[PDB]
This record gives sequence, C-alpha cells and structure tokens, in this order.
Amino acid sequence: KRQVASGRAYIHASYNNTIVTITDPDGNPITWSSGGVIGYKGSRKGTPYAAQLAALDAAKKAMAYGMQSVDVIVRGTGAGREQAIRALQASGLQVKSIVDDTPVPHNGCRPKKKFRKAS
Amino acid sequence: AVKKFKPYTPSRRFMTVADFSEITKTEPEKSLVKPLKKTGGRNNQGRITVRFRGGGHKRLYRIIDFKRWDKVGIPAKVAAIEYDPNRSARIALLHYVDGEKRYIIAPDGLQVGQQVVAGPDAPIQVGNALPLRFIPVGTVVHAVELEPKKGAKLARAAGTSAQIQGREGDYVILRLPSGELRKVHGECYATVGAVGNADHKNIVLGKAGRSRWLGRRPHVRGAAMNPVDHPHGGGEGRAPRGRPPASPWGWQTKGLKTRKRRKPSSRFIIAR
Amino acid sequence: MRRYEVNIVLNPNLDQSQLALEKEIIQRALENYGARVEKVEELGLRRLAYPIAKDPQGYFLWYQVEMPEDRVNDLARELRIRDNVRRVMVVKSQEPFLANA
Amino acid sequence: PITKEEKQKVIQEFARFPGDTGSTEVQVALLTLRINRLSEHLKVHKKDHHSHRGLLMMVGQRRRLLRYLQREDPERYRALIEKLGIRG
Amino acid sequence: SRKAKVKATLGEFDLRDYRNVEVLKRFLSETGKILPRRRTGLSAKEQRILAKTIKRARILGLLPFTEKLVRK
RNA sequence: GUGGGAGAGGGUGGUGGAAUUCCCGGAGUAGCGGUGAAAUGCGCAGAUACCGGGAGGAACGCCGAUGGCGAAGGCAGCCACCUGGUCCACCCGUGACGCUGAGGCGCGAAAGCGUGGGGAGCAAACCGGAUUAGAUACCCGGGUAGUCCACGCCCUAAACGAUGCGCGCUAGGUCUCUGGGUCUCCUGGGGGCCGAAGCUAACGCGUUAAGCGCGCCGCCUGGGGAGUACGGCCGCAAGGC
Ligand SMILES: [Mg+2]
Ligand SMILES: [Mg+2]
Ligand SMILES: [Mg+2]
Ligand SMILES: [Mg+2]
Ligand SMILES: [Mg+2]
Ligand SMILES: [Mg+2]
Ligand SMILES: [Mg+2]
Ligand SMILES: [Mg+2]
Ligand SMILES: [Mg+2]
Ligand SMILES: [Mg+2]
Ligand SMILES: [Mg+2]
Ligand SMILES: [Mg+2]
Ligand SMILES: [Mg+2]
Ligand SMILES: [Mg+2]
Ligand SMILES: [Mg+2]
Ligand SMILES: [Mg+2]
Ligand SMILES: [Mg+2]
Ligand SMILES: [Mg+2]
Ligand SMILES: [Mg+2]
Ligand SMILES: [Mg+2]
Ligand SMILES: [Mg+2]
Ligand SMILES: [Mg+2]
Ligand SMILES: [Mg+2]
Ligand SMILES: [Mg+2]
Ligand SMILES: [Mg+2]
Ligand SMILES: [Mg+2]
Ligand SMILES: [Mg+2]
Ligand SMILES: [Mg+2]
Ligand SMILES: [Mg+2]
Ligand SMILES: [Mg+2]
Ligand SMILES: [Mg+2]
Ligand SMILES: [Mg+2]
Ligand SMILES: [Mg+2]
Ligand SMILES: [Mg+2]
Ligand SMILES: [Mg+2]
Ligand SMILES: [Mg+2]
Repeated sequence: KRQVASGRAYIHASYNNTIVTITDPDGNPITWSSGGVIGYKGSRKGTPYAAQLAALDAAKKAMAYGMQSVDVIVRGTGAGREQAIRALQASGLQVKSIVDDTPVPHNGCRPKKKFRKAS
Repeated sequence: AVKKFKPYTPSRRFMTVADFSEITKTEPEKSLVKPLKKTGGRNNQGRITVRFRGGGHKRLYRIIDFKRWDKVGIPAKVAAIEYDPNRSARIALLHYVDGEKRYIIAPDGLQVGQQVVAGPDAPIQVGNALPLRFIPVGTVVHAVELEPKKGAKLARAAGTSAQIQGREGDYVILRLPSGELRKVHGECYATVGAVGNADHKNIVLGKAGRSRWLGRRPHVRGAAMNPVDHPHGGGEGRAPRGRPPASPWGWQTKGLKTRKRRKPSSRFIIAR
Repeated sequence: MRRYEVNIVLNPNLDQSQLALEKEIIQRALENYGARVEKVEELGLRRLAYPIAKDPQGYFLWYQVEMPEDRVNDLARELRIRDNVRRVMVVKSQEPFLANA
Repeated sequence: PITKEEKQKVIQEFARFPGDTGSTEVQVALLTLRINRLSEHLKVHKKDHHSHRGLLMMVGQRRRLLRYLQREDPERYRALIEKLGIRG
Repeated sequence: SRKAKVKATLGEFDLRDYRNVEVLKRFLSETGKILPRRRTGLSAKEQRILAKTIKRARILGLLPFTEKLVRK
C-alpha cells in the first residue's frame, strides 16, 4: 500500500515476553515482532536475548518497507528492556531520542492479589 | 412515600399504599376529562384477545398533552399536581398564560407554582420541553418523541427517564429506560427531568382483591390445565414441563427472541 | 456576601462575536445570582498542558466578584451548562502568601 | 455561621449591665444561639455525627450553667428560661 | 547530587496564586510530578500551600498531570 | 469576650486527570498469556502489540513524611456551601459555676443482613490447569455474592499505646508539627528518639510515666470446661450482651 522513510518504534516489555511493533509516523503498525516470532515458546520469551532478536527482526522487516528513522517508545519494566533499545540503535534505523510511556495509574483499579502485596 | 399498615387483618400486614402527599387536586379533575370505553380485553369481534382482564374501578380518562410544540414560547404556571388512574405517573395541571389548560405528565421535582415553557428556547429546567437537539448532552429527560411531530412515546412510566448520550448528524443517542441504546431524531421533543412518583414500584398489592381493582382478573397456569387447553396441561400429579416451556399458542417462552428481524427501525438501534 | 474568583475556560475556535455571545450569558448570570464584578482579567487564548476537549488551547476568562455565598454553587452549576463553557473554577478569594518574604 | 454583630447583638441583649462580656446569663444565651443553629444543621445533615458530638457538649455546658444559676438566683433563672424558651 | 534549591532561584512570589505558570512550572519534574520538599527547599507549611495550588493549576489546564521521560 | 492560626475533623453538592475493562473505527500478522517450568485460557471467525473515538465504575499518583485532624472507629484529587473540635495572644467578663460517672443515650473498621440501585477492577463460594500419595490449598486461567450509593439493621475486633479520665508534683538532651514574642533566643499546645531521680519480676517506662500523690469509674482472683449452657434482653438472620 505505502512505503515510508520516517517512522516510530514501540517496545512493550513485560516479564513474560517482549514485543516490538513499529508504526508509521501516524502510529499505525507497519510490522511487528516478539519473543515468540523469533522462535521461542514459554519463559525463554521473557529473556533479554530473545528481545534482542525480536527488535532486530522487527527492524529488518521495517527496513524492507524502507524504514529509515524511528522514535522508539518503550513501555514497562522487563529484562527485555534495554537489550531491545540497544538492539535498535545499532541495527539500521537512526533512532531519534526515546521515551518512557509506561502506564502508571494515579491509583486506579485495585490490582490482582499478586501485585497487591504490601499495602 | 409508601404507606404501611399494622396487621389488623392478614394482607393488611403486607399491603402498601402510594403516598398522595404530592397531590393537590383532592378528588375532582379538570373537565379535560373524557369517558373511557373499558374493553375487557375483548376486540371488535366479541373475542377476548388479551386474557384475564375486566372488572375494576370505573375510570375517567384525563386527556394529556404529549406534543408540547403547539404552545411554543407560551409559558404556563403549574396549577395542580393530580392523580391519574390511567397511568403510573401523576399528571400536573398547567394554566397557560394563553388562558389554555393542558395536562402534562408530571416530572419529578416539578413544583406547584413553577413556570413552564416548551420550545427551541427555554431554560434547561425541570418541566421544559425542547427539541432533543437543543438539550445538552448528558441531561436526563422523559416523555421523548421517537419520530418528529408524532407524540411522546418513551419514558412515560412513573420513575422512568432517558439519558442523552451523544449526537450523530440529525440524530442523538439516547439510553432508554430498557437500557437499549437508540438513535432518535434531534428534532423530536423531550422534556427534561425524570418522570418520578418513582416510589411507585414498591407498592405491595397485598391481597387478591387489590389486583381485581386494577382490572386484573385471576391468571391461570398452563400447568393447571388439560392438554386441549395448554402445552403444559396434563398427566397425574403436578408434573414438570415435559418439553421446552410454552405459551398457550405453543411458542417457546424462555429465551425465544420475538422482535422481527428485518424491521427498518433496526438501523437506529444499538443495544439490550 | 463574599469574594470569589471565577475562572472560566471557553471553546478556542469560537469567533470573537461568539466569544462575546457566550460572554454575555456569563454576565447576566453573574448579575442574576447577585455577583457584583470587581476586577476582571480576560487573558484570551492560552496554551494547555493537556487537551481540554480534544483542544491544545482554551480561551480564558477570570472574574472577581462579591456575591451572596449561598448562591455560588448554583452559579457555577448554571455557568457550566456550557456547551462552549469547558471549565468553571470558582475559588474563594485569599490574602496572598509570599515566599522569600 | 453566626457573624460578629449577630452575637454582639445577643451579648448586648443579655448583658447584666453595660459591657458584660460573658457573665452567666450571656453564656447560656450565647450557647443557645449556636445550639439552635447546629440543631438545624443536623435536621438537614443527619449523617453528620461528628458535629452532633459537639451539640452534645454544647447542650451539656449550657445545662451545668443553668443549674448553678437556678441554685443561686432561682428568679433570674426562671426569667432567663422563658426569655430563651427552654425548660417546660 | 547537588543541583539547586529551586526556591532560591526566584524572588518574592505568591504561592497562593494559581495562575502563573512560569513560577509554578519550575516546581514540576521532567515528567511533571510535584517536586519533593528537599529540592524545592520550602517549609512544612509552605509546601502544602504550594502543592494545593499546583493541583488547582492542573485542573485549569495550566499545569500538566504528567509529561514523559525523554532520552534515557 | 476580643482578635488571630493550623488541620486527610464531619455532612451535602459539584468537579478533574491517569489507568483498567468493554465497545466502534483504523492499520497490522502468528502468536499472545501465564510459570519454578507449564498447562488451562485467548488467537487466522485477525488475537497480542499500535493509534483514533466512545461508554462505565472504582480509587486518587507526585506532594506524602519518622507529617496533620478526631473521643474512638476512623479521615487523603480539586471546588463551594453547611458544620464540630482545637490552639495562641490580649487579661476584658462571670465568680468554684469543678472532677468523675453505676444506669441511660449516642457514635462505633471490616464482614454480614433488608429494600432499591450500581457493577469497571478486584474477588469468598464455585469451575477449570498445574503440583502432590492426596491438594477440597499454596501457583495459573476463569468467576458469583461482595466490594460502590441511598435508606435501614447488625455492635464485633490484636476496636492496641494490649496502658480509664481529671488534677498537682519530680533533671536535662535532641528531632519535628503549629501559634505568640524584646523572632540567634525565649514562650505555648501537639508528635517522636535518648535519658535524672524514682519505678519494674525482668523487658522496660520515664514532664506524652509504667515515677511521687489525690478523686472517681471499669475490671482481676489458677488452668481447662467456656465466653459454652440455662434464663433474661436485644437482632430479619447471622448472631450480640
Ligand atoms: Mg513467557
Ligand atoms: Mg359482531
Ligand atoms: Mg365491586
Ligand atoms: Mg396463577
Ligand atoms: Mg386438571
Ligand atoms: Mg374447548
Ligand atoms: Mg397441545
Ligand atoms: Mg405435560
Ligand atoms: Mg386421575
Ligand atoms: Mg407424579
Ligand atoms: Mg397435573
Ligand atoms: Mg429485552
Ligand atoms: Mg478543614
Ligand atoms: Mg473546617
Ligand atoms: Mg479491532
Ligand atoms: Mg471550623
Ligand atoms: Mg479579669
Ligand atoms: Mg470581681
Ligand atoms: Mg458497624
Ligand atoms: Mg461494609
Ligand atoms: Mg448469605
Ligand atoms: Mg447489600
Ligand atoms: Mg442488591
Ligand atoms: Mg461486573
Ligand atoms: Mg482445582
Ligand atoms: Mg489432582
Ligand atoms: Mg485465582
Ligand atoms: Mg480475575
Ligand atoms: Mg459494648
Ligand atoms: Mg481488653
Ligand atoms: Mg513537647
Ligand atoms: Mg537510675
Ligand atoms: Mg476449678
Ligand atoms: Mg462470641
Ligand atoms: Mg440463652
Ligand atoms: Mg465485650
């Protein structure tokens, strides 16, 4: 449909897996990858290494649509975090800054028992 | 609200009567009254088409104003709040400055002595009828037209209301008392406020005869008939349904959806 | 009677004769609830920290009145009947509090 | 809330002489004043139990006062009563 | 950690006044949170008044509820 | 009394943003979730991740504290109205008007109950997946009362400082909240640590007493039986005294 030079790159980084969707400037996904698309199943998806392959592969698919630059927004604590950023910086894809958009309730819904803990 | 009774008879222990302290009209009604032809649930053939009706008090029909768009701009004082036997709600009497009298179905909060008005004008205030398009999103409203100029249809039962949830083109989205979500035309009148006398739903009829006063004749379970009569008629003692539960005419009465599929009105509906 | 400051934020896209349109109704109301204006500052367009109503900006007014205390709540209820009034903030006037002083 | 003059009014009226700032009679009246106000505040806000606690203390202070007064000058007691509308 | 005290930086000002961003704008972090007393250098009583004001300010749209974190 | 303060103190009405969930639109593909590791579950009927719109309920991030208020239970976005207690200064008024308090009355976390409503997230019960010899649990996926509001009940608690209330007397040091001053310092009402004397079985307490004294109330008299039975009173019930 369309091929774009400038773009945007999203990192959803959780304990059980890391997933990277890369968008157009407007925010609509061009293409994406995750710990599972790399070829891991299970806990090994949460790992920092698989997040690396994930982001490299994300970008490799985007660069084939002619992605050049991206703005890299990350969300959430996880071991996939930095190795995902790292992997994007030197991959291809000049990365223009970075942000932490990780969601933080201003004290919203009561959490699951698992995250309630100390009160 | 809700008068209770010491148990000086059985059924006086559970009976519960409406509160009439909102009512200023004593007995009589304004001679906007007209006579009611009681049907007995019988159609123009002499045939019962709706079962277990009949009996119950004589009633005079109070004629009530379901288009407010004649009196556009002409205000009115609220003269009386009265009892109307034909509806769950109460009627309020309006003296227009015109000198004309009309009955309005009486909104919750509406006081005797208030001024009321209806039109594209008018404050957003309890009693005031407006085209829907001019009522601010979010205000709760009763007595809505479904199509323009055709008369109020929705939210007329005591305690009911509707809410304006949004605008789309010439229509607005309302949430009906059913909870259904409906596009209605912006041009349709509505009158701000809930209907009120909302304590209505807590009356406890309390004895058989009180259902008989409202013209509800005893209702008999298909379970208690024979099979000539009903799909549940039959079989020694008691007995369960023996089949998926049915009406006397034999269609299924748990879950079977009965709204016609291809109704044109479906373009304008969104919910339960 | 008590001194309040009435902050009111308006649709930005309103043309000036509409701004004055919404601004009159504001003022009858003020006069109707018994608000006697003292000061005023009309600071107009301003840039917002977050969108109010999908809008990066909003048109600000601030009044300062002496009105009977008990009618302030309805005032603001009525002020807020919008549609173009996107905020009302009605605060009790205070004797300023200074730091480095 | 009872304003400065509003109470001054009540001070002046019940004062046993020029410039009486809180003798027994002024106190009862002054109490009775804010009691009656609270009592109406509760009539509306019936759920406000914290303020009702105070009312109780008010009511009680006023009672102890009134008992002293009824022991010392039983006459200007009965007369303070009917002026203020209290025991019957 | 050194930085500034951030009260030091400006002269007399009204911490009651909820309408001037450029004073109040300076008491918010890079992500927009109200700055802890330690690096505002305010008092006990003073920090409350500051805070309450900042809260108002945000409702009026003048001050943010949160910004993002840039260039980590 | 007069003039001044601080405060998540209480009641009512409004109101804001973040997030969660669901829906609509878009783009987009082969997994997502979840764990110790998994499996259930979800997903090519287009999931997850991404953006735009909308709906709805709950709780208020930073500030925020070793902080403040209340008799206690408790009380935390912002706004207004009504409203309680409280402290300081001035030294003006009454003239012991005081303390305490069996009964009485009122308030009283959570859960629970009735009648309506409301229901996003959570989550007893319940279902399913793992684990185990078993697993009616612990972990995972679901999930209904309930959690929320109004009115009305229930009256309990590690309802704790396990420390009744008022008063006078008995070194200091240090931190902090909030008043007043001849604003380094001094002074008053709170909140914490260390400590004189004394107390204490010890641990510890110590001008916020558990010290030295007076008033008045509540309570104890070995453990179990048992906060059970009986009776009585109260509750819709659970059940409470
Ligand atoms: Mg995993
Ligand atoms: Mg015939
Ligand atoms: Mg008869
Ligand atoms: Mg029957
Ligand atoms: Mg038979
Ligand atoms: Mg037959
Ligand atoms: Mg048959
Ligand atoms: Mg049968
Ligand atoms: Mg037989
Ligand atoms: Mg049988
Ligand atoms: Mg039978
Ligand atoms: Mg239906
Ligand atoms: Mg306060
Ligand atoms: Mg207050
Ligand atoms: Mg979709
Ligand atoms: Mg006060
Ligand atoms: Mg003196
Ligand atoms: Mg003397
Ligand atoms: Mg309770
Ligand atoms: Mg509860
Ligand atoms: Mg039950
Ligand atoms: Mg309930
Ligand atoms: Mg219910
Ligand atoms: Mg639900
Ligand atoms: Mg199981
Ligand atoms: Mg098993
Ligand atoms: Mg579970
Ligand atoms: Mg769950
Ligand atoms: Mg007790
Ligand atoms: Mg005990
Ligand atoms: Mg001290
Ligand atoms: Mg010693
Ligand atoms: Mg024995
Ligand atoms: Mg027990
Ligand atoms: Mg017994
Ligand atoms: Mg007990």
